[PDB]
Amino acid sequence: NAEFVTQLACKYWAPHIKKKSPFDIKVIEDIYEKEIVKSRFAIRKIMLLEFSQYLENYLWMNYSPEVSSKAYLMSICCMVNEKFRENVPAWEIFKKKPDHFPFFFKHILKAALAETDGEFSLHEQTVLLLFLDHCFNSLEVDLIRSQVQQLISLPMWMGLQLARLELELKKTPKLRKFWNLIKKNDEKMDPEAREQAYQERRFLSQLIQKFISVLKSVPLSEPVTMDKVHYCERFIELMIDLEALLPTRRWFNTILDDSHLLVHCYLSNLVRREEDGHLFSQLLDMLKFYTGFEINDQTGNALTENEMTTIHYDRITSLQRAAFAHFPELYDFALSNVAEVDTRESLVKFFGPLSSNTLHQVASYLCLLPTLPKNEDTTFDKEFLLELLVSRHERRISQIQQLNQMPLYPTEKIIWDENIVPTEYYSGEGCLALPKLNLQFLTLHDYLLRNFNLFRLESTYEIRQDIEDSVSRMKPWQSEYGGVVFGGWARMAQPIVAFTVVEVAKPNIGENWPTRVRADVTINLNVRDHIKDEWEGLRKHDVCFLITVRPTKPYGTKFDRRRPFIEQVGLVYVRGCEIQGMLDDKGRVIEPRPNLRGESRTFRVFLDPNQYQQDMTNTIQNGAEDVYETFNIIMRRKPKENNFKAVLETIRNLMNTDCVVPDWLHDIILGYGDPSSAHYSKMPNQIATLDFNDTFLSIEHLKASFPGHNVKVTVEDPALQIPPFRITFPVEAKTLIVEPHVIPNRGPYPYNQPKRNTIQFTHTQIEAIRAGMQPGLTMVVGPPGTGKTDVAVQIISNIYHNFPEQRTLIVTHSNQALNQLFEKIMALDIDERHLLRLGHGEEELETEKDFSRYGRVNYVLARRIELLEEVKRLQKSLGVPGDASYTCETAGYFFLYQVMSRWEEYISKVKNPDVTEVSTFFPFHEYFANAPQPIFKGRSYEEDMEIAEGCFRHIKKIFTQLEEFRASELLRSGLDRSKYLLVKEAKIIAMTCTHAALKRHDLVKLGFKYDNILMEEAAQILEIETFIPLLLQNPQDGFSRLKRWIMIGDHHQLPPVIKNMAFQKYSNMEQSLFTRFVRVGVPTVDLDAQGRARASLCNLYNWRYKNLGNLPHVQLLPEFSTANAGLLYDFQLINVEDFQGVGESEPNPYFYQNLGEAEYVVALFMYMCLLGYPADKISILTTYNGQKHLIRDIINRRCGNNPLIGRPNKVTTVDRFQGQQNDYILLSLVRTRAVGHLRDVRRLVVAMSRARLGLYIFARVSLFQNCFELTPAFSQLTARPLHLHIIPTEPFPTTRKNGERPSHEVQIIKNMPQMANFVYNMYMHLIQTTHHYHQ
Ligand SMILES: Nc1ncnc2c1ncn2[C@@H]1O[C@H](COP(=O)(O)OP(=O)(O)NP(=O)(O)O)[C@@H](O)[C@H]1O
Ligand SMILES: [Mg+2]
Ligand SMILES: [Mg+2]
Repeated sequence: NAEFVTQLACKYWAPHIKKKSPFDIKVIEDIYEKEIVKSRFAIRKIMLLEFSQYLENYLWMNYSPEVSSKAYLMSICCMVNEKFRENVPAWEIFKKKPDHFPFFFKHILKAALAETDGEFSLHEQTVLLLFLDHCFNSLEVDLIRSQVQQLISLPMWMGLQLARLELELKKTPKLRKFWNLIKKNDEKMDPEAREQAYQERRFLSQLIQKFISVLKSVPLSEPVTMDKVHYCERFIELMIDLEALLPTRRWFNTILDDSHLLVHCYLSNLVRREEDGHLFSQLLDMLKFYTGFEINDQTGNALTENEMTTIHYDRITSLQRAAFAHFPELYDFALSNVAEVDTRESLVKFFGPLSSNTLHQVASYLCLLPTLPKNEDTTFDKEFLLELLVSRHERRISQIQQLNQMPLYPTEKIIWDENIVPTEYYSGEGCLALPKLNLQFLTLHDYLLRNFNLFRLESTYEIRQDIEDSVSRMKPWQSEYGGVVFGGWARMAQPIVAFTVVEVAKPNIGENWPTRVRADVTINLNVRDHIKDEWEGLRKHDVCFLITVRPTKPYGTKFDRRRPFIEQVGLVYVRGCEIQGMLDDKGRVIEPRPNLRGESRTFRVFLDPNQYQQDMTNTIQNGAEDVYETFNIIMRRKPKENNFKAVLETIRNLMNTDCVVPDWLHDIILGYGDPSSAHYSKMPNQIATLDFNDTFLSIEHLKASFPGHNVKVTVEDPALQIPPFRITFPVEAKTLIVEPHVIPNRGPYPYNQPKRNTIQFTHTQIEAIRAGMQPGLTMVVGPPGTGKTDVAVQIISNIYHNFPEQRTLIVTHSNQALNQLFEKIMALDIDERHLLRLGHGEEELETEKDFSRYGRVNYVLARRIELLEEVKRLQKSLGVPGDASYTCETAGYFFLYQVMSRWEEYISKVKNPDVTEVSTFFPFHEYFANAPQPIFKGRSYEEDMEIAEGCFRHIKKIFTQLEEFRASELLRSGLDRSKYLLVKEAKIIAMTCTHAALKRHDLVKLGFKYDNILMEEAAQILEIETFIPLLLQNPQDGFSRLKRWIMIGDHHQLPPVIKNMAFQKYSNMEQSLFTRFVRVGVPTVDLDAQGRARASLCNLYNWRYKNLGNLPHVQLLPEFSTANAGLLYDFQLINVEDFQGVGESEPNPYFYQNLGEAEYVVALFMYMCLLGYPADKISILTTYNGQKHLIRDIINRRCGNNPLIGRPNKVTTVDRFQGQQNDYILLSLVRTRAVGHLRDVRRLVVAMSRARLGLYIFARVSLFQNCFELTPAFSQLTARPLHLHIIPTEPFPTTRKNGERPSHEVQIIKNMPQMANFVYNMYMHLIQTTHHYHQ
């Protein structure tokens, strides 16, 4: 009935249909019963409804109390849930018309609590659970928060057992007055508002009771309906989210404990079902982590180890009090020391023999259960009563100890578990046992652990793929007797020839695992030399996997990749390892690498010590076979895709340090508290006066840079009002005091005057630069081409000059951004000896100078030589004898003894007074003879004195550098020399976030220090990889040394790449820290003037940003108003219908293509080349890799060996063209059936902004027009014709302007075949009339 739902849409609510039939309630009733319910809530049906804008255009705007029904409530929830599943904005229509939302919300609550199997089915109530989960996860929306407040505030405690309430009020006496105040205010309520309030206050506690009864209805072994299982799963998901968010946890945690839900769940039949309850069990483990989480519910602070111990000791103590006073059977227990009774074992020993009635009575004295009336039997099971008391009082290991016992490698028990390692096929219909990233975290441990686990589990997916491919290729077959033979070979995996554990070291004190486990693994490189080289290319810290297969198939049996991998190859074990090094023929671990002989190679590796202990324990205790005698395959990976273990290790070490981040950052990082509290205007150490140096080009530029301020200059003469400028900021209060000042003379060589900034920064860019110079958090949102890089280097330059004792860390996502920063840095007044760039390569040098450790060591060495030669020349100019050359050491002696002495004597004469005596007594005439003469001008004392001063500064700089360079005389190796630059010499240190994550351990060990962090591409960087650069150093006197945090990025462009999008769908793992901070509400500086593309093209994406306009040169330069030759419009959206009955096609699954679009795009590219376009100035983009390869295929098969037709600079996907651009972009959107991942507006914005001068898009226009999120772009694109307007008699280039009517014929191409015809005829006319000649 796809034609049914669509016809309804067209009639009643579809977009781009002028007139619709009026609202009819029966449409909602019919669609819900016959389309949604009858199809068993089929996802495709729900998608069609959601995409057709059912919620926005029919459901909500026609919703009222008078028309509300079951079908109406459910339909709204289905649409909202689907929007979450599709990651599109879910709440906008409610925000638009909020009036009836409170009524709607209250009735969702009623429906959720409705009697099981009653009016609402269990599935329908699961849908409601999920919807409510989304609500609780969305308290940032005022409309939702105002409804949810009453469900989760202190008054909810009226759902507590009366004795437990009193216990809590006694525990926190200050709570009682607030409790009383609530009871008083309740009196002022009318009877219905009171009843509504009480129902809301009891909702969650009553919901728990409903769950418990559903859970109990699950049989132990008999068949169970999946609807019960899924209800229970979604319920625990709700519990976790409520518990993992402080505002929802604060009062509800006590409620959850009072209900004893967790004990019910662990004793339940459902968890005991190994297959059915597996997901439920994993969700349960997550909930347990949070119900026992180490945080104070009221203060929100993390609990110390002492506080934990006290809590545990107080519980035992109160149990012993009750034991002593009321239970003779527990006399011995009550008198015993805590340690002797508080283990699970001891507690079972003491309470296990007791009757059900006695245990119930014990629990009642702890306010855990109601009193058991005299002579009554308890209704609770003994195992419940026992587990209640035992679990509550047993010793717990801390969160840290729990973390420190986790293996860092996935085993075969994890890699194929799709509850925690979902495939890319994950629809989003079921839930996963995964952490979620949103806005807030409980504590730093919570924050770090969520990222740890998400990184861990996501990386495991890629490992699965690598294992399945390489091991399948090896074709493991059975041989005789019962052995394995490999029918194939693999590049990335080899048969193990030998394996031996060679070291099991003793545990550190306390820890129960070996500190180190090592093994030797031998392979036989009976392979192609290319493969032999790659295997010998393994290096220290490279991670490999050790695999055990016991093949199931006879020899020759075909493998099917579609079938379950484990049964296919007989997968038994997977263990990870880390290369220490390859052995040489002297038995030494290789760190002048040798040429080994033969084809056998042995590697010494590290095994995960926690995994080793667990396996050994399993072997010793349970007779399990020794896993480490069974490995027969070893697999290596691509190094660039294989950093997971090192990142996890870094994150775990962080969790084991005190994590000292700035106190003004901690709360914001965790996502709570005032988001603006780290803004410079609110920092207590805000600096009043700043030197802006070369930031402003003139006093006019400065005045224009502060629109809302009154500028007062300390000097009236307009000729003295030139840069550099100091600016003092107040604390009338809109007044800026500007002081012009003079750069100190640097010597008699005018070329040694400093380089200067040439960028006339806008007032907005100035706000960013100003903020970056101040202490605190500075966030800059920089739309495409708004000058992010110029802002960055100006901030860096200003910090460099203002605070010469501070060090700046630069972190980016890509090496391209680093290349751009260093390029612009080179044009500014920054000494290259203070620059350093870290990286793992073997990276192509793209800048004019080399800023790697290697390049910088070399510069220092070469500069030292030149400077020591200057000292020699100085020596001789002074008439000091001595033929020996200087070292940095003797140069230092020379400066103090020969230079400073002469200068001090000189200053004593002329600065303690004629113009003539400035020059007459100047001690360095001969040294500066080579400089432009005369040195002194003889005009005034002040002038010549400063000229003399500058000469001394020149000489002093020589010796300052040599003193810095002495280290290269004390450190011979390039590695030690590079260490000196990193720890001491450099003032600006740059690297990628990737490198920062890998190298944090080494950096901390080196004593790396820095004061300021600047980041670019911030919204492209994963959350945890944004956090790690905050901690590349040790704390200083107990506090973070970090003074500034500047982040520059664009959350309206593409996010960090998540290989497996299931982790985005469920967990929002792609969300950057930058993006989270913007969402949290951290104030941002939004750059508002782009300078790389036409204003006309900018309109296609500037709607997405705050006030994004264009820079003057874009508005005024001819190059932006000159039309594109042979094309009427500078941009067009071109409709492409079917070609030979096909639209989108899929030759391989998910390898989306569109022959009609591809052929049209290539034909246009050919058309342009035949017009004389620079083929290199054209790049071709598409949203799918399948189409990319197809366009390439057609490029080679249609252009081929054509002299008149070049190649486009690139043929690639939009996602691979981030930060890149060309003059002309040809874009293919491919899809005809469904919109696909272009619905992500960020992908849209990137796609709309890759072109400087020309953008031509080929798509099924109708499909994308219907997409609500894409409307602001496509409503602009459809304002122009959807048939390509060509002007084939106008060659490239043209002087025709953008607006003027063309002086040639305009022909309209109405489809691709007509175009492919035209281009063929045009070319056959050009082959006859011309002849070009490349060979
Ligand atoms: N205030 C300004 N006045 C004049 N030109 C500017 C100004 N700000 C930036 N530009 C220039 O405008 C051009 C576009 O900036 P650009 O470097 O490409 O943007 P970006 O934010 O740094 N990176 P991207 O978004 O990928 O293009 C550059 O040549 C800049 O130098
Ligand atoms: Mg809001
Ligand atoms: Mg850039």
